[PDB]
Amino acid sequence: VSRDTLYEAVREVLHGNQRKRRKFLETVELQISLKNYDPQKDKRFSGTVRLKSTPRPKFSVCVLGDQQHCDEAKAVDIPHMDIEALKKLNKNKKLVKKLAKKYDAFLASESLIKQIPRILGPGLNKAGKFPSLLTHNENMVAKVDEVKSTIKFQMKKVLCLAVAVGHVKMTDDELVYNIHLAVNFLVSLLKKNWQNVRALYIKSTM
Amino acid sequence: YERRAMELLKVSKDKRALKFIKKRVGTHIRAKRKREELSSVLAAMRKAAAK
RNA sequence: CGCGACCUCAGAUCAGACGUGGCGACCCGCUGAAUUUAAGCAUAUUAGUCAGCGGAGGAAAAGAAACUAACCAGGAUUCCCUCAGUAACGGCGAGUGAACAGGGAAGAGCCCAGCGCCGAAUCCCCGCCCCGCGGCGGGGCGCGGGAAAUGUGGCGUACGGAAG
RNA sequence: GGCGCGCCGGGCCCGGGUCUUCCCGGAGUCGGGUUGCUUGGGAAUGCAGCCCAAAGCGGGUGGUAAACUCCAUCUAAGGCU
RNA sequence: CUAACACGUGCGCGAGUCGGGGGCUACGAAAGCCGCCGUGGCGCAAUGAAGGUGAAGGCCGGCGGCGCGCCGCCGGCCGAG
RNA sequence: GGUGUUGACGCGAUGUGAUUUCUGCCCAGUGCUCUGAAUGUCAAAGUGAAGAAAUUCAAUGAAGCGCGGGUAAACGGCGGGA
RNA sequence: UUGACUCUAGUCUGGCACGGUGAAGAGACAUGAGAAGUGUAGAAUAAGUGGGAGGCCGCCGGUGAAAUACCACUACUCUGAUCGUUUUUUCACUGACCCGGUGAGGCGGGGGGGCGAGCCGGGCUCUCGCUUCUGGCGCCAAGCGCCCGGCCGGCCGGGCGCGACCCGCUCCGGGGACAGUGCCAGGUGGGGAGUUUGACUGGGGCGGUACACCUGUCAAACGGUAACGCAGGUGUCCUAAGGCGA
Ligand SMILES: [Mg+2]
Ligand SMILES: [Mg+2]
Ligand SMILES: [Mg+2]
Ligand SMILES: [Mg+2]
Ligand SMILES: [Mg+2]
Ligand SMILES: [Mg+2]
Ligand SMILES: [Mg+2]
Ligand SMILES: [Mg+2]
Ligand SMILES: [Mg+2]
Ligand SMILES: [Mg+2]
Ligand SMILES: [Mg+2]
Ligand SMILES: [Mg+2]
Ligand SMILES: [Mg+2]
Ligand SMILES: [Mg+2]
Ligand SMILES: [Mg+2]
Ligand SMILES: [Mg+2]
Ligand SMILES: [Mg+2]
Ligand SMILES: [Mg+2]
Ligand SMILES: [Mg+2]
Ligand SMILES: [Mg+2]
Ligand SMILES: [Mg+2]
Ligand SMILES: [Mg+2]
Ligand SMILES: [Mg+2]
Ligand SMILES: [Mg+2]
Ligand SMILES: [Mg+2]
Ligand SMILES: [Mg+2]
Ligand SMILES: [Mg+2]
Ligand SMILES: [Mg+2]
Ligand SMILES: [Mg+2]
Ligand SMILES: [Mg+2]
Ligand SMILES: [Mg+2]
Ligand SMILES: [Mg+2]
Repeated sequence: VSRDTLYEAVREVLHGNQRKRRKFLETVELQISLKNYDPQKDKRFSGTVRLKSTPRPKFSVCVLGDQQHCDEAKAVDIPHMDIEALKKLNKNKKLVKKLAKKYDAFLASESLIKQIPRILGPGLNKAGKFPSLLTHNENMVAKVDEVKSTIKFQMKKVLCLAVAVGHVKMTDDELVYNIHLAVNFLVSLLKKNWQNVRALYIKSTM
Repeated sequence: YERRAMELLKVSKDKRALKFIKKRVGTHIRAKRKREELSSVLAAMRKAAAK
């Protein structure tokens, strides 16, 4: 699709805020409807995007650190998770699925995925929830900020998609850059080009 | 022929629309180009119906 | 009802022109066989040939790439040598069969419509004067007629071009 | 008759470089299907009838049909020499 | 009679050979000449459908490899049955 | 365009050949004609699906063939042994 | 000539184009509205998915699970109905196209005027519009009305309209998007074309194959050797009837 249509759409919603003037956190949302992708066939799409926007940012993180993590994660006010806490809630597994109800996406260090696949990893991957790795750069500054919003374009049997991007008061150019990279990587992750999507629609949470 | 092709694109029978245009136009490249410009025309119709 | 514009379309022994037919060796467009060969014959071959028809010129046609190529790349057309009896076609039988590159003969390039900008700046014809007149032309004068805005002329054409 | 010389009259009162801004193209035609003829041209070299019938970073060519994708090469459907 | 082929014989040159096409200078439309006009033909190389490849070898010195006396690779000698 | 300046007491296509007396049987064959609906068969175009496409597959299915009536003053044919 | 081979004008049939206009019938759809989104565990009738943190004055937790529940518009499926896209069938329309007639002579509406029908002089609906005893004639306007010119109310000569209604978009009729034509496709096609219709042989034809092979003889003690010489055979058959061993 062209560019002036999403420019006019974001302009129309940023002056049509006065339709609601919400009592909640004010944010917009991308939703995708597409035409004939069959659900039972193979080659489904499951792809993470890297996004340096953090468009939603109200987001809650829980990290699971090795050594060299403890007081620095607690000084950036991120909860350190330890082997004693993993066994504390591996003796019964049920409360961390409510931690998938509080928190959305976690973060992990690099060694813990021999301790994890005992029972609780395959027990609690049943939410869309596996904690994300770090690398040997060993930095949490802005690495947690870009490993959040690694957006899962995930295939389902239903012919519909919704993408979590955008709030009302970020800058206009960075938002149209955000949904620029969003829709072009989504078309490139689809099995074919712009014919494969039936509707692009950008309107908001309310 | 292109009105009936835009009817098939509103129904979203893209393979049938492409075979229809490549029978009643000629080569497959010309069929692809005319299919995508009819899809552009139909998107502009949807934007006109929207706002 | 009439008168007046334009548009379509007639009639003139109207004013001025033009075409018709012949020759046809060479040239262009079309039509187009069968003998013959295949040891028969039907596809092929004879053959885009003979016959037929139309149209010219002193030459005609072609001709300045919607090209050849695949290289370190050439550069309109036509003709000669060669490519080559090769690639290819063909009851893959008989038979048919070009081109590119290379060397030479020759050698030349250009113009519109469009896009535009200049007061139609354009053109034809009749009358009068001067000159020239056996290739009807040059100049001036006509509040002389007409064409043309449903587009004439100037600049401009793919090698770019225009204007400031 | 031509090439040379001079006069009268008439026409044109013309160019090149750089920068900036504009502008640019030929349709029942290309092309596809089918049929027939021709061609060395072989999943159709060219020509024609019928039917379909375009596009503009497009279109044609790139000697095996086709799809994807880079390239190379020209600019057809107007005219003179 | 023309063309093509094959073999035999005469002639010139000979791993070359040939200007036939073009050009330059009465018989003579002949003749001569070109060589940075050998383009090209045929010959000097064959085989393969094609991708393609494309016409002697031996000895010496050195560094069972083992239950490359063969020799892999380097320096010398003899060298084309 | 002829029949046609015509219209079934006409035009066109056949056989047999005045008169009198008759004109027997056969529709199995080959023809001709009638009907389009059991199973058939069936071209191009159109339709649908698969495939990246050329392409492949499937369904639908005109006439004619088949199948079924009629017809011998249509071509023709019209037994044998005890 | 035909039941030969290969085709052919002609003819039958189908498709496409010329090829349009409406109204109904069957749909297939798009679209607007409407309602089920009942496994179990779960205050439960959880279709799926992602955002989501307080209106109005359920819920953010927690409870169970594969999976939540304010609010927003997302796309899926199923069932009734409105509307506009196309296919199909029937009935119509005419304007392309075809046919006939004529010296293209009164067409279609309306206005006017007579005859009947029934209502209280009236209208509505309908009908007619002037020719039939006779082998005659029939045109080039009488009459009316209004203007006008020449000469002296009189004379002579003119013009216009009713008479002979008005207005219109095909001359009237008759067919009709089918006959028909153009191009493909199948069928039929001695009406017509082109050609073919083997060989051996005690002439040729009919017969036979001596036409490709095999055995014995011929065949004269190597081999070879003929006729339509002689007596015969073959165009196959076998998972063993091949190969070993006993
Ligand atoms: Mg005259
Ligand atoms: Mg002449
Ligand atoms: Mg012969
Ligand atoms: Mg002969
Ligand atoms: Mg003969
Ligand atoms: Mg020929
Ligand atoms: Mg001739
Ligand atoms: Mg002459
Ligand atoms: Mg010429
Ligand atoms: Mg010319
Ligand atoms: Mg050339
Ligand atoms: Mg040669
Ligand atoms: Mg030939
Ligand atoms: Mg050449
Ligand atoms: Mg002009
Ligand atoms: Mg050019
Ligand atoms: Mg011909
Ligand atoms: Mg020809
Ligand atoms: Mg030929
Ligand atoms: Mg190729
Ligand atoms: Mg390619
Ligand atoms: Mg051009
Ligand atoms: Mg040209
Ligand atoms: Mg010799
Ligand atoms: Mg008879
Ligand atoms: Mg019968
Ligand atoms: Mg036959
Ligand atoms: Mg016949
Ligand atoms: Mg015959
Ligand atoms: Mg004989
Ligand atoms: Mg013996
Ligand atoms: Mg003997």
